[PDB]
Amino acid sequence: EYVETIIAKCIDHYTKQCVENADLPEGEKKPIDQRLEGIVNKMFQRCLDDHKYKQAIGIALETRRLDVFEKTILESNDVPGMLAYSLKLCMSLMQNKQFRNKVLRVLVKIYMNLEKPDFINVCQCLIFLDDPQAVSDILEKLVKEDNLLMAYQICFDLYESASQQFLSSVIQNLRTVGTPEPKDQTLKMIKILSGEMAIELHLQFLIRNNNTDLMILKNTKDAVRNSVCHTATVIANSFMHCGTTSDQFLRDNLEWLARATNWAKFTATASLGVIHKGHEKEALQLMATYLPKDTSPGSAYQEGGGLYALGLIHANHGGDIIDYLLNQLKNASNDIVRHGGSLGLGLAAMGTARQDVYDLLKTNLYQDDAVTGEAAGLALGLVMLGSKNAQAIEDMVGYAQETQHEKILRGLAVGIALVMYGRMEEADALIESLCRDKDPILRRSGMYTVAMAYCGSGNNKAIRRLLHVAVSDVNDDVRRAAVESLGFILFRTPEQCPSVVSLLSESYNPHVRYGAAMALGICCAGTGNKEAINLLEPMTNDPVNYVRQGALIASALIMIQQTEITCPKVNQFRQLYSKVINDKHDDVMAKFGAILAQGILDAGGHNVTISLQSRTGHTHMPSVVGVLVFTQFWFWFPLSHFLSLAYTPTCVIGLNKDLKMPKVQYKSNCKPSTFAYPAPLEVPSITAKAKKKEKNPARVMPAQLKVLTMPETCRYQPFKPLSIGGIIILKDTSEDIEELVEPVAAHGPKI
Amino acid sequence: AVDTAEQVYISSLALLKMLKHGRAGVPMEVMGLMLGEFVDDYTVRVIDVFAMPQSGTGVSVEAVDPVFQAKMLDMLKQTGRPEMVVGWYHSHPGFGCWLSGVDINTQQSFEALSERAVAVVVDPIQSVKGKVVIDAFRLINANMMVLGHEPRQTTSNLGHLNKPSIQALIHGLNRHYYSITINYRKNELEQKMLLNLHKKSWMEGLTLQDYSEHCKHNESVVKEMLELAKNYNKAVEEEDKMTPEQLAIKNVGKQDPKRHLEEHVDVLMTSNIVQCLAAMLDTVVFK
Amino acid sequence: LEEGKAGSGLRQYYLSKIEELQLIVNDKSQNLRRLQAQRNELNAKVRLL
Amino acid sequence: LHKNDIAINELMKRYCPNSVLVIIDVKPKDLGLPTEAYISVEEVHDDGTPTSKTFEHVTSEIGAEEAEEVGVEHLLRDIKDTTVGTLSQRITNQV
Amino acid sequence: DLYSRYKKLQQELEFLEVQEEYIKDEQKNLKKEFLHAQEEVKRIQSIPLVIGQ
Ligand SMILES: [Zn+2]
Repeated sequence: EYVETIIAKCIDHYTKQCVENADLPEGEKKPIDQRLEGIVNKMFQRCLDDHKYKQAIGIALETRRLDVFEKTILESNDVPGMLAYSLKLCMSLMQNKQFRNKVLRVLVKIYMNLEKPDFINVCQCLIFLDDPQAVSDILEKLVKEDNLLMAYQICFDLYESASQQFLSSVIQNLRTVGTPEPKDQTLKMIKILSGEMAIELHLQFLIRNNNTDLMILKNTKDAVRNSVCHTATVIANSFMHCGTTSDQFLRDNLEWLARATNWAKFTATASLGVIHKGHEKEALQLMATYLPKDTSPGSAYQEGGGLYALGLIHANHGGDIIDYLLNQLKNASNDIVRHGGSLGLGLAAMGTARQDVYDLLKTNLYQDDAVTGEAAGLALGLVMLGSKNAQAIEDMVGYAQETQHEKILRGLAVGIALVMYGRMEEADALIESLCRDKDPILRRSGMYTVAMAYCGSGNNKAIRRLLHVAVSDVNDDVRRAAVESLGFILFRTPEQCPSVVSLLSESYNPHVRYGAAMALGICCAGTGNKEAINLLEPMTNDPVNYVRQGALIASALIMIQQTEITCPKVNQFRQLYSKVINDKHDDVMAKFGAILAQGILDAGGHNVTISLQSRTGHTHMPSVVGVLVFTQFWFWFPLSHFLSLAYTPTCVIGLNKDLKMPKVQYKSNCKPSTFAYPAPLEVPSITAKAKKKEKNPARVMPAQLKVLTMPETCRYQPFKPLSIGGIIILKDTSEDIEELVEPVAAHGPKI
Repeated sequence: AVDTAEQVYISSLALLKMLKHGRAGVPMEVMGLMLGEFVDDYTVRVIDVFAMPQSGTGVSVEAVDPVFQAKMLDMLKQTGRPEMVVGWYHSHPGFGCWLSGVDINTQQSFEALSERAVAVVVDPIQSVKGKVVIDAFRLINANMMVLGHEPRQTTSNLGHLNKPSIQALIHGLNRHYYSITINYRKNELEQKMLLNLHKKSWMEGLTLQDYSEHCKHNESVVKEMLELAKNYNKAVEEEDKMTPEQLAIKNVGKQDPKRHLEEHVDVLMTSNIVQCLAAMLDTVVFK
Repeated sequence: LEEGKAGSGLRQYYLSKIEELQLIVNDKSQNLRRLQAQRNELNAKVRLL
Repeated sequence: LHKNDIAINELMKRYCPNSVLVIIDVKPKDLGLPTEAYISVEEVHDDGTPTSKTFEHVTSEIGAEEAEEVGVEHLLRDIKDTTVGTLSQRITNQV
Repeated sequence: DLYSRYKKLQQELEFLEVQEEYIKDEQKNLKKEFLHAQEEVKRIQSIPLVIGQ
């Protein structure tokens, strides 16, 4: 009793002093006696005799010591399980980034000395540390190892996500290495940073997996109005026809789109830009073929929607036409080249951090206009991702209070909001100082700015002033715009959200109910938690249309990618389907948000979905940007067109060679009828193998990744055991004739 | 053929001028003129608002004197008021805030110069003092009956415009007659000057005068309120003696709408003045 | 050895006591949020008035 | 209070009746009551100084009759009424 | 899993402990709004009125 109490309090006070001295590496270091290290390391080593495979990395991490855990992995079995469990424990302790980067950068030296390197550790580390010194070795060892099949995966996912500016620098870091196997390294380095193969395969299976029904579109044509929902019909048609380039639905008649000279044609052309994407010739040629007679359209919304739609098409592409967008943007036009050209130019130049778009953007916002200043604010926020210019923040906050318009304050608000990324240790005095501003718009700009800055639930202090201003402040602007930061920081755990926002579900004013409805929509998106679904019923019945619209959107963000046999969704399916037939007795905007919510489930024909994070746990920047701008439709409805940037198709990839497509057919341990498609009305116990062939991989639930079983009699088999869904390659084990190569498609709706 | 989403900016100047003009808003028809500056298409700001002399004819185009209007506007141009007129306002007491044929005729005649022609009608006669929510009026084109009525974007603010939801005027006369949203604006000078001015309007001169008045009236006048407060307390306890019988018999359902708790809590709140001011007397006696 | 069953045993029991303190904070949040829903329902009721 | 105020107020003393003078602050930083009514009357001094314009302080109050209370209360939506009880009393007893 | 429940549970300790000052803010502010709206609906009752049956 006495010994276990003195070693218990000795360990508690030991790690207490280790925490009190862990944040101060140098200066005023407290002296530590050697006998304490002896009596702690004695019983500590006694526990480290076999490590019991549970407390080695735990107590090794609690002591915050430098060489305490390097000797633990020496005599230990299942090294990948010890490093995977190690990083799993490190990612769940709410790290402050002060020691996580050191522990990772010191633990990435052990797998290179083994017989073979692993990818889960280098990926799960490179998604967080983002250090250039940790990639210079692995980019040059690819030539020394002379292994082509293993580099395609790491190139696919590192060049896929987890970095934008680190990719913008690593593309020239790898471009410098090599010639200014020489014949193979050239095509390798060229084909790894291409990135168009993903667009080709996604356009391929997504071009041959489409399924449309006449009941939905016929219902939209039956419930269409010429005043409000005209944009909802074309944005729902753009959602359901995204990626498939199906313009034949809009080729039926021209009297349904250009019947009114207003913003409806701009939302229709931008919606067309959401329909087709990833075209270098058919995009500009398709936009120019509409009226190649006089080059003078009476309605400039076609040109503005052509520039904005072009920016939607060339988003994050390496073949940008920005050079032509400067010569085309230089022309003087009325609020269409400035607005649409500024949005398209900023979206196409996102992450470039070029000073040219900064200069022309400043001289474009110097006209004191609110529309081109709002679009210039969005474009500046997009292009300044990671730039963090010195005079830009002070110039924008200095330009904020010296004007009366509000669209300029929201445009510069999102402009200074999206620029803040990775400034956890920097934006403390900025957000804390700008939080007490007299302007409610800038007060919302502090919360939206700190939203993306504290991603990962790494700061539990900002919620004090987030909820403190959500409840204490009397203005409903920061009250309904406050909880979006709460969801953006607490998006990790879907279960903990309804426990703290359930009080905000039925609040005092409908504004906190609407913003809280957006919070439930963004926090539980892509998941299957019923803690909000069981609370959606009280949200959809209220005399206020705000909580009804936000309730239909929040329910539309959860009903996607879900089967009926798992949960009884008949309630929200029936009450949500009764809104378009009950729209005669409802408000004008209630049917707008109703059919707009119905366009979310039918988006892409159940093939494409949305995701807030990647497979390795890292979050996607264009997904968060796309969902926040998607929620910014309250002030400006045409801003919802950025939802296509968050569409992440869930499927598998078994492409072995860049020009050879194999066929992989696995089997699932579940019932095939339970995973089928919910075919609507016409209105004129184990499967043998999966339906994924020629790789057209269909949709897949993240929960289905644990029931997949590869066939033992399959001719081909990858080198890495396929355990979780992602992007991998196939290893040719037979190395013989008859590789079963399939041809390519021909001309049509796509290129 | 183009339309945008306009919003009328309303500061405290026009609001207070409509409050004093509403106090002087006799049943006789009155006239007014609003001023401001046009910065862009879809925004309008009002700064200068004055009143007009009443006449036996009332609201009419003949009552508007062009030499008096141009004279006063010139006297505002020679001073630090470089703003042009943006509209005209009036009051409709009794018969509702709707517009008659004469009002829409003089509005049609007065909208030839300004395309916006902001029209505001204040009616504080029958409006309760709890809310002072006001609504702005607009004129629709007669040739737009074939196309949509109001092709205005940003349909979010219509929920805020649905607060005046009277079931006779809005859709009782919605044909050829719509409205527009209203927002406010306040800088730091109005916030601190008006906030401190209102707090001072509810405070004392030196802020130490009327404290000892209540601190010393606790022994003279408040004693009567304490004895009467105990008289009401006993007046409730005489029934609270009968409560444990019913509460000891039925225990199912509540029939008396009286709570008998929050009233006693309020009595305790009125009784805590002695405790809160005891330390005040301790400070006055101490130093 | 006799540490994971004794040292981590008493440390795990102390963690259960910490779960009891988090049960006091838990049900204090529960009844405080239910009373909060009562006051919000009454203030929302006079808001409906 | 400058010396020229006797000449500025003297015009409205000749043409107009006895004018009241109010001194305020250009910056709303003064915690005290910004309005001070200073009557323009001549008082006899005991020391023998010649009779001159004297500004005697007259008490003032800031109140609204019918509508300005409703307008100010609607524009603020942050200030509180009398609300006798704990907070409205202890705030005064603290500040 | 066995030893990770402590450090993993600490996140729930902070997430549940952070709600204290929050529910303090709600219970201290919603009653101020309760007396605000209470006096707003109370001041509607005015002395001048008509007597019916
Ligand atoms: Zn009349």
